[PDB]
Amino acid sequence: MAKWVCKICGYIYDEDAGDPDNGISPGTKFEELPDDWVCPICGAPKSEFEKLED
Ligand SMILES: [Fe+2]
Repeated sequence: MAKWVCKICGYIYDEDAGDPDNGISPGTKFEELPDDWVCPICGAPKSEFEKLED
């Protein structure tokens, strides 16, 4: 699946990894993250992520 970078801090939201410590199972697409999910490192909103693809 896809990876996304937090443009603030460099955390990678890896869709294959999810974010289970914060309620997100492995395999959850970025679009499906709740609107108020934030970067688990720096707290940035979803708007601050960029998908790592051309
Ligand atoms: Fe971040």
